[PDB]
Amino acid sequence: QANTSYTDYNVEANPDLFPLCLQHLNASFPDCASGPLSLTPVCDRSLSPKDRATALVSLFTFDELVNNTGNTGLGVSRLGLPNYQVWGEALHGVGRANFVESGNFSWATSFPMPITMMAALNKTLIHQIGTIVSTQLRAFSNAGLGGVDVYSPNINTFRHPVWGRGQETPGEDAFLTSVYGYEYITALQGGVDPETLKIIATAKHYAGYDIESWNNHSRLGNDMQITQQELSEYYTPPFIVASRDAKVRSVMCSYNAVNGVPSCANKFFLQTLLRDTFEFSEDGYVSGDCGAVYNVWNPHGYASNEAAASADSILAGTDIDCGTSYQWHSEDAFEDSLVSRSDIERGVIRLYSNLVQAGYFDGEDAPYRDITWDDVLSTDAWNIAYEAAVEGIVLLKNDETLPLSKDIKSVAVIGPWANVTEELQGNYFGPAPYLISPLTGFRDSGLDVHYALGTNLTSHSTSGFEEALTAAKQADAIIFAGGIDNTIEAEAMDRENITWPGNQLDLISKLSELGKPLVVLQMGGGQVDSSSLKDNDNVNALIWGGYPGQSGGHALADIITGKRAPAGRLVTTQYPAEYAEVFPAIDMNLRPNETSGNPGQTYMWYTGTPVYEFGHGLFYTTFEESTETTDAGSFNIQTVLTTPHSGYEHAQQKTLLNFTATVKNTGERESDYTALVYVNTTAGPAPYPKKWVVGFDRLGGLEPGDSQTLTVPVTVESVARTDEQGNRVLYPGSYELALNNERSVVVKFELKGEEAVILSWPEDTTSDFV
Amino acid sequence: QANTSYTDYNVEANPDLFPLCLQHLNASFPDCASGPLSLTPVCDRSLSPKDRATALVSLFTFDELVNNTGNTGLGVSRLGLPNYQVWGEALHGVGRANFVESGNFSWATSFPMPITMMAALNKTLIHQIGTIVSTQLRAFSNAGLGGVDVYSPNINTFRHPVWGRGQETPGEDAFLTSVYGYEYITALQGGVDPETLKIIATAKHYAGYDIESWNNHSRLGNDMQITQQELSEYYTPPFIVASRDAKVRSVMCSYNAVNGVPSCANKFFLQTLLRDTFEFSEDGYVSGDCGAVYNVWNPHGYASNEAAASADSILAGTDIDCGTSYQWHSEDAFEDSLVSRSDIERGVIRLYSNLVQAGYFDGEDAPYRDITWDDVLSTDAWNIAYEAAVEGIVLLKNDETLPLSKDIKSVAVIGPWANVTEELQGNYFGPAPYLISPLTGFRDSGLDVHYALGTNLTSHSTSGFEEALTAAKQADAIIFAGGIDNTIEAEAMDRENITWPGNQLDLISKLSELGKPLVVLQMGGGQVDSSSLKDNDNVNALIWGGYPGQSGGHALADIITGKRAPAGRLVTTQYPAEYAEVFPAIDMNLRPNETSGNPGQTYMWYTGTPVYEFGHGLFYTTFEESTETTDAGSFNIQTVLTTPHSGYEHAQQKTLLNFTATVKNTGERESDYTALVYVNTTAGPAPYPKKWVVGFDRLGGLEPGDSQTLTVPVTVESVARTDEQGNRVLYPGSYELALNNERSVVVKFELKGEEAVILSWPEDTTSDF
Ligand SMILES: *[C@@H]1O[C@H](CO)[C@@H](O[C@@H]2O[C@H](CO)[C@@H](O[C@@H]3O[C@H](CO[C@H]4O[C@H](CO[C@H]5O[C@H](CO)[C@@H](O)[C@H](O)[C@@H]5O[C@H]5O[C@H](CO)[C@@H](O)[C@H](O)[C@@H]5O)[C@@H](O)[C@H](O[C@H]5O[C@H](CO)[C@@H](O)[C@H](O)[C@@H]5O)[C@@H]4O)[C@@H](O)[C@H](O[C@H]4O[C@H](CO)[C@@H](O)[C@H](O)[C@@H]4O[C@H]4O[C@H](CO)[C@@H](O)[C@H](O)[C@@H]4O)[C@@H]3O)[C@H](O)[C@H]2NC(C)=O)[C@H](O)[C@H]1NC(C)=O
Ligand SMILES: *[C@@H]1O[C@H](CO)[C@@H](O[C@@H]2O[C@H](CO)[C@@H](O)[C@H](O)[C@H]2NC(C)=O)[C@H](O)[C@H]1NC(C)=O
Ligand SMILES: *[C@@H]1O[C@H](CO)[C@@H](O)[C@H](O)[C@H]1NC(C)=O
Ligand SMILES: *[C@@H]1O[C@H](CO)[C@@H](O)[C@H](O)[C@H]1NC(C)=O
Ligand SMILES: *[C@@H]1O[C@H](CO)[C@@H](O)[C@H](O)[C@H]1NC(C)=O
Ligand SMILES: *[C@@H]1O[C@H](CO)[C@@H](O)[C@H](O)[C@H]1NC(C)=O
Ligand SMILES: *[C@@H]1O[C@H](CO)[C@@H](O)[C@H](O)[C@H]1NC(C)=O
Ligand SMILES: *[C@@H]1O[C@H](CO)[C@@H](O)[C@H](O)[C@H]1NC(C)=O
Ligand SMILES: *[C@@H]1O[C@H](CO)[C@@H](O)[C@H](O)[C@H]1NC(C)=O
Ligand SMILES: *[C@@H]1O[C@H](CO)[C@@H](O)[C@H](O)[C@H]1NC(C)=O
Ligand SMILES: *[C@@H]1O[C@H](CO)[C@@H](O)[C@H](O)[C@H]1NC(C)=O
Ligand SMILES: *[C@@H]1O[C@H](CO)[C@@H](O)[C@H](O)[C@H]1NC(C)=O
Ligand SMILES: *[C@@H]1O[C@H](CO)[C@@H](O)[C@H](O)[C@H]1NC(C)=O
Ligand SMILES: *[C@@H]1O[C@H](CO)[C@@H](O)[C@H](O)[C@H]1NC(C)=O
Ligand SMILES: *[C@@H]1O[C@H](CO)[C@@H](O)[C@H](O)[C@H]1NC(C)=O
Ligand SMILES: *[C@@H]1O[C@H](CO)[C@@H](O)[C@H](O)[C@H]1NC(C)=O
Ligand SMILES: *[C@@H]1O[C@H](CO)[C@@H](O)[C@H](O)[C@H]1NC(C)=O
Ligand SMILES: *[C@@H]1O[C@H](CO)[C@@H](O)[C@H](O)[C@H]1NC(C)=O
Ligand SMILES: *[C@@H]1O[C@H](CO)[C@@H](O)[C@H](O)[C@H]1NC(C)=O
Ligand SMILES: *[C@@H]1O[C@H](CO)[C@@H](O)[C@H](O)[C@H]1NC(C)=O
Repeated sequence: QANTSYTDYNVEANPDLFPLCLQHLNASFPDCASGPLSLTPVCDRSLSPKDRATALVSLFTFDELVNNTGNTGLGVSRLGLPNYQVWGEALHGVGRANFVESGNFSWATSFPMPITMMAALNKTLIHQIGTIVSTQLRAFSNAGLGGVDVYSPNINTFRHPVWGRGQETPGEDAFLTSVYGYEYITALQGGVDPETLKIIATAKHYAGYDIESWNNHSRLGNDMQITQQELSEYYTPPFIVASRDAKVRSVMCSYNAVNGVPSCANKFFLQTLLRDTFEFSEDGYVSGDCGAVYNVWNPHGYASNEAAASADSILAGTDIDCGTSYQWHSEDAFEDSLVSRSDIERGVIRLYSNLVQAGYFDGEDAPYRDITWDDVLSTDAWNIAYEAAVEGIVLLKNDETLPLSKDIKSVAVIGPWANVTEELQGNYFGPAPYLISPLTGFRDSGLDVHYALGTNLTSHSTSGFEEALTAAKQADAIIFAGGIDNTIEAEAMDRENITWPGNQLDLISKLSELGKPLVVLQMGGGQVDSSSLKDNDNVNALIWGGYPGQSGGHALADIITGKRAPAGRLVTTQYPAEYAEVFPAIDMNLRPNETSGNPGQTYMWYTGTPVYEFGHGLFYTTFEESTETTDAGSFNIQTVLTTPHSGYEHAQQKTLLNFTATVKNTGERESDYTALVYVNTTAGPAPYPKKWVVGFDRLGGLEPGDSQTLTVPVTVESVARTDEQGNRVLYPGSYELALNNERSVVVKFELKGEEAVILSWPEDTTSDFV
Repeated sequence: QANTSYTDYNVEANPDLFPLCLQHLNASFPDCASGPLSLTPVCDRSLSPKDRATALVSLFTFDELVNNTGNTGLGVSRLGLPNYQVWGEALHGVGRANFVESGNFSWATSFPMPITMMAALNKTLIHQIGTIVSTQLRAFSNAGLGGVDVYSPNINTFRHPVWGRGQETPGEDAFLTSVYGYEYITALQGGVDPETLKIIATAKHYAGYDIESWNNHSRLGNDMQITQQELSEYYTPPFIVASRDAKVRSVMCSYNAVNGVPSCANKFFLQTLLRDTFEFSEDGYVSGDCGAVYNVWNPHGYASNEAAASADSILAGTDIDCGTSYQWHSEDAFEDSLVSRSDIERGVIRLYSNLVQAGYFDGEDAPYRDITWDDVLSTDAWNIAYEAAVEGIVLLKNDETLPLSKDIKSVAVIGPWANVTEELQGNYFGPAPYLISPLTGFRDSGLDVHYALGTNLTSHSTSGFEEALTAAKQADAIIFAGGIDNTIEAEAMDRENITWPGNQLDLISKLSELGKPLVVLQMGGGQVDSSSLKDNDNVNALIWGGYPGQSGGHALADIITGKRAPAGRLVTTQYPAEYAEVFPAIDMNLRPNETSGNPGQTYMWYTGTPVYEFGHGLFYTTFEESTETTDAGSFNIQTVLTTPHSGYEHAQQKTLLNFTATVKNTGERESDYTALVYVNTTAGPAPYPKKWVVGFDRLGGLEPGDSQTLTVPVTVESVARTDEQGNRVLYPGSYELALNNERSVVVKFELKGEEAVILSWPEDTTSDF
């Protein structure tokens, strides 16, 4: 929109936002002691948030209202209503506060990227970080340096491995992504629909958004063809969970179209589904992605101008425009009879319902108003970012090499990922209090370190090889830190392949033939084809370290030297190179279609051979896994569904059966243990998924000898499939619960009865209406 | 459904309900101090109503749930949750309580029917009557004799004059019907979205329902074709006001289909309009009219069986089935996977959200739990039934004959409405504490009475004629009491004509030839063609008495003797009889169409010549009417909508300007004065309405020589029209506010600027899918 020359947003993946949208605002709180509003209903603490918000907007002139239909809410000086910035970010720590150059509020804790947080498979870990981010976010708010709402979390799934933003997500599995959303949102908002909101959270991006730019398919003009079945079974569950169970107070609509219609002008998505089917809060508000309302016009061409795009987005259910479409066109839209003042007011009343519920009109004694810089120091000082990295690092391969022998007194650190700063933080990060590179990790672990760059991330020169080989000879063992970073994968930048970049592999190879202990760190969010490192016996060890944040190097060093043990596991498939070549990344169809070239997408449908599988992880010890009841027997569907469901809003929310096992440490070392429980079945229509996650746990501190019992509730909804109309359906038949990919322990069960619908999928009568 | 032989419900207008549906239930309160629920969250006053109802429904087995999806909620004995009857009535007093044979709770105050109540043009009276009914209803509830929800009020409009149930409505105008609704509902529920619901009210019948059976066109199979424009402009505004302004907790969906879809299976009506456009409470429930859900299958044929009809109605938004469709066919629907459990629980949670907010779970100490029979006696003592009748009686013709001259000491009371009991009460009525005939009216008034039946209401016989004529001659003045009653107009029974029944006119005529003073009383809800009474100069006076309730007699006599002066006005048109002959009554098109024979419907569109007019009424006195400013001047549409609207949810709720007159009693008798304020315009699209009510009021006790300020807020929204797509639009152009039908006072104003939309009307994507 603010382009200075012709820009084709069918190909360009970054909008040109006007400065008003990008303007950071100085936060203050309205005054209900003596300001113009003190004697009005908005300051009456005995009325609902909706009545108080409604009374507030009633005072505005139209000009003042429109100034507050955008993310950069300019306020109303006349009523002592401050400017308010809706655009906050908390992907993995405070992301978009008004950071001071130095001193107080110059940094906030930078936790690992979500792709790495999820790998820990510790639902409590995700919760605890949210609580920490939530507190730091409040410290910034209370020093007038931020809002009380953030555009987090990303609960899209890493469907296709090229996605430049898959690093922001809890991986390719809807079940794990759902649980991520629930724990983070409940942590951000300060409880399950609680009396006072701590921080207003925002599930993004709703929906069908999992491509930036692959082969010039710009997110801003993408129209994704998705079946009601896959929309229901895959693309929306995390949103259903955020909306229905986490009681998320906000949803951001995506840039893309789905079945002809941009998300933010999509009645079916916003009204029929989110509002009429997923029980989105009565007072909840929808925010456009920055520029998304403009995109309904340019380049989707769903609306013929920015005034019609504004009208179509408001009438569909987009409450706040991240952008300048509402602010600069909602007046045109009104004068052209495209919307009513009441339409434009609906979005603002909803926003301020949430701010009232966050104590915004309640003065200095309100909840959370007492949080200071000292709470950022104290919460950071817990070093949960270190802990998070230590739990989330994944061992893909090991032959006794790790941990490092008593013998190894010196070690050669090599590769483009050894000497790094902000590479640790992935994206949507704020200034961190420090950044410990892997190099600085090993120096601090007290081994003699010999550094050599060797190669740059995307180099074809051998210039650096000589110096690296000679450093590797000096030393007792080789740590090679390579992979990808945001120079390869970022927002507006999908990968065009899923292979290691440059000549990093060529260098790892030469280091293999030196009879030296060779450890490879594969870093980045997306997965790279490590097939060559798999079937090469001289590469001893392989670690996926994702994006491990402010203390990543202490974490990686401490895993390697065995000061801590790894238990993390992959939360995406590592596909072979050819996967990214054989069918287009903008084909949303998950089910294998031989005619098209689609081998089926995600662990659930893929009919080729992963290099490393979704769920794959290793430990510095061995586990004996087994169970009391290895056939939990039959259950009647009509019986399960027709008993009381005391404690649950929905019958299908109940535990169908526990998955139980015993897990004994039968190896050298103390360690944590992670489990991912899958189901598979021939129940329901063909085709059939291979398996699908229905739970996960992390057991802690298993000394050798020690046993702990793993207990994973399989809920009724978790084993239901989905029909051709999108209804979630319990089908009768034969089911197996398998522990990890090796199927350590198998509990079988039969669903007896007739089919039952547990969620009715509304018909889409609006998308293609004439 | 419960028919013992074939019944064609396309012609038969009464459903055959199974007894479970018709069963009265012994009301009681769950025990949150001691019962099974005491330990559960439904008994926790920290939580919202929705969280409590939800927790409650979470304890049920499916079977128990399914048993509580119909009006006759059989309860859950396992949790000590009593049976609960959703089917209460309070059209114009307590109507479906478990009345006892005699003693305490054997009657309730029976007010005049709504059609007369409205003719008073006293919105305060409508509110006070509703507060009394609310108090009496809670007295019945506290005694274990009724629920805390009622299927009231009827805010359909008396669109066509043959309608059997127009008697139940505030007449043919959408504005008056809106205000009636707002005042009755806010009175029933005990405020505007109050902390504790007094009585849950139910706006009916939504929507497009204003025919029973005319020409064998049965309400149960009628598929009415309505334009989005007229659906938005005429047929839904009272429901908009009930939902958005009064905050009604319940809405009844109608028996009929509109544009191919039964209302209780109408997603457009229940979700897109009522829930997504009209701001219906997020805890509000939709009740089906008794049988309506069955009717989706038989005879509409929208569903192909009663399980499918049940599924289709739950998924549209019909929460509670008055009937046995849900109770007996929900399981078949669930097992044939037409609905989830969760779909079936949605409706019951909504109902129980409302019962939680009515204090149903909060024990003996909650608000309204202390009301007793004592409170029925005192509210009835106030005699608002009598006041209401006095304010609602409409004087049509008069030549000074009325009031009755001090001379006249004896009177011949004649006609079929003279000696009556339950005719005073119209329909949907419980037992009265007493019923005062017109005949009893005159005996009590002190005059000597000469009663003669003359003729029966519907009669081909001259048998009683001579006896009546004798009574007349042997007396100073003749009072004829005639018209229609619920033997002509009732539920399931439209009229087939709009003319006086039998030979009442033939007899009235002969009574006029005796040159004694002759006063005529046209009774009933429907108007009846009195052109022959107008033109007959020997008919001194003509009164419309409607259905004046328990004290109708004392009201009519006190008006006629002059112990009280009338002020009421018709709230329907009195059409010529040909009106019911030229076009089919099933045509919903309000605008005149010359190709179809449609002269236009109601005062707003009627091209013909009413016998008497919507708003017509006379006083026992004369009035001088004037205003300082006859040109209010110019208002810019954009200016009016772009300023603050402090105190109002929507900008359009703001007063555009006050219509403002001076009214002086220039006659010999004290009177109340009633004003209807009409707008007419050349703005917006063609055709143009003749006019439409934007306001009304009634001023009290104007003694002769006294003057009073008439001040009627004219709201921005009340002068907005409606485009071809159904949008509510303020149009720029020329406007005039006229006082009463003679336009005693005309105030001009002009709307300048561009067309603004004040209500975006959603597109119907689901009806034709
Ligand atoms: C899965 O993930 C889990 C979640 O992350 C993980 O559990 C956590 O493990 C970590 C790492 O081992 C623990 O971290 C230590 O915590 C010590 C302080 O502990 C006390 O406070 C904690 C935080 O409490 C807040 O959050 C709770 C959880 O939501 C709330 O319920 C609390 O009310 C509280 O909230 C407050 O703040 C919030 C955010 O600001 C805010 O929302 C809220 O309103 C309120 O203001 C508690 O969690 C903890 O509770 C544990 O222990 C108690 C008993 O003490 C039990 O009753 C509990 O059940 C629970 O088990 C405590 O109350 C820190 O002292 C410690 O830091 C020191 O050591 C680290 C090394 O790790 C150093 O880097 C650091 O600098 C510190 O060193 C300094 O002090 C030491 C003193 O020993 C000294 O040696 C040194 O010289 C130096 O001076 C560390 O951060 C964390 O406590 C665990 N929390 C929870 C809840 O689980 C779990 O292990 C993982 N499990 C698996 C299977 O992987
Ligand atoms: C509103 O209605 C009145 C009728 O009450 C209209 O009055 C007519 O006006 C024209 C020109 O002003 C006169 O020549 C006619 O004699 C009037 N007719 C009658 C029957 O009074 C008036 O035009 C209408 N106003 C608008 C703005 O449409
Ligand atoms: C910006 O790009 C658009 C095409 O998306 C083009 O229509 C417009 O002219 C460009 N604006 C400027 C100022 O170059
Ligand atoms: C915020 O405050 C700073 C420091 O006083 C000031 O310089 C700046 O202009 C203010 N920002 C805005 C957007 O007004
Ligand atoms: C709206 O915002 C603009 C700046 O973008 C400002 O100049 C203007 O004063 C504001 N309008 C009103 C009426 O406050
Ligand atoms: C910075 O925060 C600290 C809390 O550790 C506080 O002592 C100090 O006053 C703050 N400094 C300023 C200049 O606000
Ligand atoms: C490592 O990176 C830093 C920071 O970008 C750089 O200044 C330094 O020269 C690099 N080299 C070594 C050997 O650390
Ligand atoms: C790596 O990149 C840096 C920055 O461009 C460059 O100066 C350096 O020489 C490169 N090193 C090698 C070994 O190519
Ligand atoms: C499979 O691919 C072919 C060609 O792309 C397509 O016509 C067919 O409909 C696809 N099947 C499905 C289930 O989409
Ligand atoms: C499942 O396990 C939980 C946790 O121990 C237990 O409370 C519950 O009774 C078990 N439910 C079933 C269905 O076995
Ligand atoms: C599930 O998969 C296992 C192996 O993964 C297979 O042997 C078994 O037959 C499958 N069970 C069902 C119910 O499909
Ligand atoms: C009742 O009427 C219906 C149709 O209206 C008919 O199908 C049914 O057979 C009748 N039932 C009995 C017992 O006659
Ligand atoms: C209501 O109570 C009466 C008197 O005890 C009893 O005869 C009657 O059966 C009860 N009604 C029901 C429907 O159980
Ligand atoms: C449902 O209602 C029937 C009466 O129509 C009754 O026999 C039965 O007890 C009820 N079922 C349950 C589970 O309460
Ligand atoms: C109505 O139906 C009856 C039989 O039910 C029939 O005899 C009569 O002719 C019909 N009447 C009209 C006015 O169409
Ligand atoms: C009837 O109501 C009166 C009101 O005063 C009360 O005293 C009396 O106790 C009641 N009678 C019965 C039998 O409840
Ligand atoms: C009025 O009619 C009733 C029967 O409806 C009769 O018992 C009563 O005596 C009548 N009164 C007179 C005065 O005829
Ligand atoms: C009027 O009807 C009643 C009851 O049917 C009957 O007693 C009486 O004979 C009728 N009277 C006349 C005058 O027709
Ligand atoms: C007028 O009536 C005729 C006759 O049925 C019909 O064809 C036409 O659609 C009607 N016109 C309008 C404007 O409704
Ligand atoms: C209109 O009249 C009301 C009637 O009481 C008065 O209070 C109000 O201030 C007046 N407002 C305007 C805009 O004339």
